[PDB]
Amino acid sequence: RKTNIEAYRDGLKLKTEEDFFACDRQYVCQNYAPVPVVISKGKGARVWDINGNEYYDFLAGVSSLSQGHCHPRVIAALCRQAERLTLTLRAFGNDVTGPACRFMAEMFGYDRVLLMNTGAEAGESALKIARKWAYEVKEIPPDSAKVILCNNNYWGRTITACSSSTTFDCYNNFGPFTPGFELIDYDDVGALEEALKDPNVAAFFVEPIQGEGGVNVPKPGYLKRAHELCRSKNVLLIVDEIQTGLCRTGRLLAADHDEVHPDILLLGKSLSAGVVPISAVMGRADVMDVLKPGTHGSTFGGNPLACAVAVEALTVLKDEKLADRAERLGAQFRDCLRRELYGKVPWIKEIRGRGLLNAVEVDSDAIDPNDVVMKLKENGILSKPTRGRVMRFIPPLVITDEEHRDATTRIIKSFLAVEEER
Amino acid sequence: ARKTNIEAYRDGLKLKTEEDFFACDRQYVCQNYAPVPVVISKGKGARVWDINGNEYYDFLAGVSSLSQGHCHPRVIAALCRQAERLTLTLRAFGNDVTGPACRFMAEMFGYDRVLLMNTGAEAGESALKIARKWAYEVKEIPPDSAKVILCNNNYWGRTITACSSSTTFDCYNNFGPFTPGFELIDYDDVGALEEALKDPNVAAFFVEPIQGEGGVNVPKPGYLKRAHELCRSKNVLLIVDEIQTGLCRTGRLLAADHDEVHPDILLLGKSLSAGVVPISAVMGRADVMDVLKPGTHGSTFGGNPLACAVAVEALTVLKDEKLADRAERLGAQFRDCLRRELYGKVPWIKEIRGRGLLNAVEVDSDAIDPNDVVMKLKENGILSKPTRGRVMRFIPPLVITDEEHRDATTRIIKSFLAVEEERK
Ligand SMILES: C=C(CCC(=O)O)/N=C/c1c(COP(=O)(O)O)cnc(C)c1O
Ligand SMILES: C=C(CCC(=O)O)/N=C/c1c(COP(=O)(O)O)cnc(C)c1O
Repeated sequence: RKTNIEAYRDGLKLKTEEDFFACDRQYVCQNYAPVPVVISKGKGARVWDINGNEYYDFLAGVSSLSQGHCHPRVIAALCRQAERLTLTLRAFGNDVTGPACRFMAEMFGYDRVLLMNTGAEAGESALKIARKWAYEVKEIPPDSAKVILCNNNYWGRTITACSSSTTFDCYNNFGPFTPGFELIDYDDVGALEEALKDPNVAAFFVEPIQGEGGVNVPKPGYLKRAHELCRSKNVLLIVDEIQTGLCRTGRLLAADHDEVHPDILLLGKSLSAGVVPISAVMGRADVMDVLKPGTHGSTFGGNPLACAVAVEALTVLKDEKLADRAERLGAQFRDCLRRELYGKVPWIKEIRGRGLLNAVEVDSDAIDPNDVVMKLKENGILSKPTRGRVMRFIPPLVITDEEHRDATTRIIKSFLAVEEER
Repeated sequence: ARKTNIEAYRDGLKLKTEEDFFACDRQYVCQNYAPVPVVISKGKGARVWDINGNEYYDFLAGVSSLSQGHCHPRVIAALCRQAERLTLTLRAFGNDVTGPACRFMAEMFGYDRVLLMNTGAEAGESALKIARKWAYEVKEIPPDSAKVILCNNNYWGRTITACSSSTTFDCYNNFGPFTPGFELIDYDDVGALEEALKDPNVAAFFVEPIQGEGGVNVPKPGYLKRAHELCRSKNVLLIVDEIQTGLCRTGRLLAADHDEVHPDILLLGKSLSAGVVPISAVMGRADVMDVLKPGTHGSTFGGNPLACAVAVEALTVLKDEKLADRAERLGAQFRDCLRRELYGKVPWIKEIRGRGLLNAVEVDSDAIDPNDVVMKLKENGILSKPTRGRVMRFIPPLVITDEEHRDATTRIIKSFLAVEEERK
């Protein structure tokens, strides 16, 4: 029995990928670049296009699909809960939202969980919490709160996010901007210490590995050292684990690699296994409780459907031991790429990452990075770079041993064929 | 039926009573909402049930997110069917749903370009970005000088930039420093608008056809019609927020249709998904929308195929079930009856107001405790949540049947009269 999208789409008589591309240019706000594929279905680490070609998905929603496409447990949890109750608002109680927050609070070790919808909203929320806490508990002067963040950060596309970006296309022509941000180099403890001299600082807002910035892995101890500096000044450490969290780097949180318990933790993306948007902000009671009744809200935040989904998605990460999976396969991946590609392929600048969050930065003055992207696709690997030159390898963590060996060999083959063609 | 996971995790916690749940929420959930009166376990259509099997009519409906009713079978079927196939690709890859869904909405609402985001706040943020970038690039106003006019008591969400353009104390207090670039004028005041529009740095006027969270404030006839002519006169964009008013709630497809206004930029949300998953939209002509070039905006989940499949079903339900006609007809009956039976008899009613099935009864909180009205309503089978303490809201699913609406209207009228009896 055809649902409305199916019947409608049928009537458009779209046969080729080009037919779909034309439909984007005509009707879809054109804020994303052209795409090389029209995906129709996904299962685990694999997707298929409209012509039945199979690929490994090496983007995975930039770590939103860690549990794989269409994970049966998560889809069942979705459909069962959807037959019962999807939305009450937080104006009314329900039998799911609190149990879901207790589940998360225990899993991550926080007193209070705020559920929002997108990663941007989690960042907005955290900044609001840190500002209000700074005014109310730190007693900094009215409208003086500052938040330190890093160059090449990414946390979203709200105006306030654009206001704290150093990426030209993120901010250009979108001002005037929200004040109150101090930008410093990533991976630079000395710069953080200098900025922490300002007593009106509320928080330092950081990624454990910069995501959209290029899979920038900081030096050993960066985050550990930053937390001590912040504690010294009674400044909150807000750690954005939207992309790095949830087993992706080989630990439950990327912050775990430094034994850092964030003062405020952000999650999103794979919190729902890519099924529906749900994000979370977690913290100790004497920070989070500054959000009194009426001072924050969201129509869909903490809706029971997304809660049911998230509990199942997080349980899958545990049950399937996906952190161990990510540690093991990712160390193998980087070891194979280094052995077969360094030396042999001179236009590779770096192979880096943790767990299954991996990147290969190329030198865009020695090669066209897009040739690498297209060659990957020809070998069945779908992959989207960041900043042009940073190739990304972010597969679902459920990828099997056999599938990962196959994908690894396809990836190596692609880089070597580009070098041969150069 | 076999237990669900979440039923067994929760059954593991031994939560039996509504108070066990209230405690759980107090301990683990960020405490940014008021205490709740009820623990809902199931919804179907206009009805919800608490964990004790008590039935109520849902007269909040997600503040008009559940116009198609709780658990609409078509919408749930479309969700589950698409979810078995594909949920997310990002807009970094193509898929076989997002484009067709945007074409579907483009044709339904009469726009060149559709931008899909996730929440109403994100739709507002996106619209403000589009308008500013358009002002800089097309009107060539000076850098960082773009202004946006909004109205006192507006509500568009909870981002910092939304807090920065709010006149509601709890929405902004201690969340600054604030995003600049806003001019706040009285709602429902064409003269104030005309004056604000003299400033050539204005990019847009951003307005609700009926203020939602501000208290179901219905403007005077022709307000929006007059406001658009003023903005066009000045090449200023009219951004109309229909996240709460749109989608049949006021008796027309868009509340702007009461004034025959086609917004320069339209925002939808809430019932765009029948309350099933968060999806919002921003729609506009090509020469405005196309300022958002590749890399200049984005969203992980915006336009995901699951949400698109749900939205197309949700929008089709509105048409097939003639829910605008139903809202028009039942709404008019609701306001007629409440006025006939309550005005005069109940001196602490200030006003009964609305359009379609977006209705409010503002009470005098110096003369009555408005929470007594909320509790009495609940005792009589009606779940409602006020805005601004004193503004009672009646916002049922538009699928409420003729008999259900009769029964509910009776229970509502009964509750106001019982509160007045008790005052006496
Ligand atoms: C991959 C993305 C964006 C994808 C896209 O916009 O196509 N990352 C989003 C992100 C965000 C924003 O999340 P969103 O609003 O996209 O849910 C926050 N924090 C971190 C560390 C992030 O990496
Ligand atoms: C009912 C609400 C908020 C409910 C809540 O936060 O509990 N309205 C949200 C809203 C919004 C924000 O939508 P949200 O971010 O909550 O999806 C935008 N525009 C209008 C006219 C709106 O009424």
